[PDB]
Amino acid sequence: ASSFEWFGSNESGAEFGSGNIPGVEGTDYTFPNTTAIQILIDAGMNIFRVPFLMERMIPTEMTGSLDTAYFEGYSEVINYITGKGAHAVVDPHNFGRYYGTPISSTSDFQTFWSTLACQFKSNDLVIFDTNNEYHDMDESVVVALNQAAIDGIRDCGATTQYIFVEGNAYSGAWTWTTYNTAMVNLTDPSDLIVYEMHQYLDSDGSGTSDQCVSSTVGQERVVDATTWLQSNGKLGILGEFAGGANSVCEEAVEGMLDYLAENSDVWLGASWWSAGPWWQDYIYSMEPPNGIAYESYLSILETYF
Repeated sequence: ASSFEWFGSNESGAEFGSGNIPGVEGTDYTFPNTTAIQILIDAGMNIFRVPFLMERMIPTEMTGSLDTAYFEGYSEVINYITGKGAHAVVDPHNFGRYYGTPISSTSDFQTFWSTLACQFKSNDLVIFDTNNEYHDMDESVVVALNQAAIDGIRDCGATTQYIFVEGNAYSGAWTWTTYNTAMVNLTDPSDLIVYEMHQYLDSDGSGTSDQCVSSTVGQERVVDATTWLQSNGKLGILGEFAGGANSVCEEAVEGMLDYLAENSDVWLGASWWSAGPWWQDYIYSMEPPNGIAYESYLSILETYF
C-alpha cells in the first residue's frame, strides 16, 4: 500500500499577483477549485498545501484582524479538504517578508500565528507551515520566527495539529547542512514538528526550468538532508518538488522518491508543485484535466500512495 504517510500537491492561486495588495479576487488571485481537488482525492492524494499571503489575510499589521472575505474564501478550501479527511497545510507563502520587509519581530509574528491558528484549533486535520522559503536573512532570526509561530499556534489551543517548519536559503534539501544546521534547537509541547524542505532538479534548484541536471540529481540532492534527520532524530516532508515533462526529469523524480520511501522512518511524505486553476500551460501543472505534470507524473506519483 502506502510508501509514505502523506502524498499530495500544492494548490496555488490565493498567493498570485503578490504585486497587488490587497488585489481583487478573480483578477489578481483566486482560491483553488474544490471539484479538481476532489479529482485528486478520488486518485489517492491525502494532503494539500494551499498557499496564501500574510498581507491579504491580516492587512496593515500582522497584529491586525483577519480580512473576512479573503479568509472566508480561504477556510472554504481548507474545510472541503479536511471535510473529506485529508490533511490541509496552511502556507503563509511570504518568503520571510511582510510588505517587502524581512519579518524580524517574534512577538508580531506569533500574534500573526495565534490569530490564524485560532480559527483552526479544533480541526485535527490542519497542519501549520510557519512561512514559505525564508531566504537572505540571518539564521538566528529564522530559528526564532519558527519558534514564535509554534508558540502563537499552541498558545491559541491548536495542540492536535502538525507544525511544518522551514529553513533559510528557501528551505532547500540540497543546502540544508550548508545553512539550516541550527533548526535542530526548535521545540514543541505537543512534539508535532516536521522539517518541511523543497527540492527542484534544475541547475540552480529555482524550479523555473523543465530540464533536469541529470537522472540521478534527485537522490543526490536529498542524502545530506536525510542523514541530518536520522542523526538528530527528526521528521521531514519534501513540501515542494517537481520534474519537467521528459524522461530524464521523471527518472530523477522516481530515484529521489525511492530514496525518501527507503527512509520513511524520517520522511513522512511529499507534495508536487503545483495543482491549481490558473496554472494553465505551466511546466509543473498537476491540475486536471490537461495539466502537463497531470498527464506526465500523476501515474508515477500514484505508485507511492
